[PDB]
Amino acid sequence: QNWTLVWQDEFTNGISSDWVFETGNGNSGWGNNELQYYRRENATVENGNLVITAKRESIGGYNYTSTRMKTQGRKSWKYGKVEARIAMPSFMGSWPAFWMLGDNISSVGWPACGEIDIMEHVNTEAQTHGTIHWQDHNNTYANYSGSIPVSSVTSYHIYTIEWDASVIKWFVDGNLYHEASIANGVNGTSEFHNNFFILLNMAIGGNWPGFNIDNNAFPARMLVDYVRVYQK
Ligand SMILES: [Ca+2]
Repeated sequence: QNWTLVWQDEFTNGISSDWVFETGNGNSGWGNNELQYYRRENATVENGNLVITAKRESIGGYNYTSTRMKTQGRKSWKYGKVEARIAMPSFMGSWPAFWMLGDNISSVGWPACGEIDIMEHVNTEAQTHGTIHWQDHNNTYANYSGSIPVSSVTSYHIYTIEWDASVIKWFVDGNLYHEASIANGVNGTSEFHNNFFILLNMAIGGNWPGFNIDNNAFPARMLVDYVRVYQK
């Protein structure tokens, strides 16, 4: 239980150069029929917090803008404690996330690369979700998910995973709510023993949240106080 801090973005004055930004709606709405067009302009730093603002704005044929940012190509880790202190909006159509993808997405694709969603929230739910996605030993898409009640997602909460060669554990405010064994690649989990990079985004619409958007919730702000990675 002795952790050493190996990386952080505290967003004290700006966004570090460890982050790369996506642009646009991607392929079929980032694969989930999302409605937003991602931009760099939707990411700012105010008063020591990263602010991802989703807006009702027309660009590229789309009606919403937001930010999707990642450490891919800059920083990645194999095992560790990954955490962020986040305050997010709660409205119909909202889809904020703090998550990780395997560095090998560029060669094996998704979902074989593996995905660890440290925090996902949709719509106005009074809970948050922690999930892994992968391609198992039978060549089939697999997922394993858990949730925890959070009454005020609009307040800051700490979203964390502890990940080692045996397991991934999910916590909110230090409360354990989900766990997945990756020991010996059980259930075809071999790709979780590789380097993963971090992503932050707020999507608007999509298969999971649905297409009922509260247009009176714009502009909407997702606040990240910090992102920290510790390792043994
Ligand atoms: Ca900060």
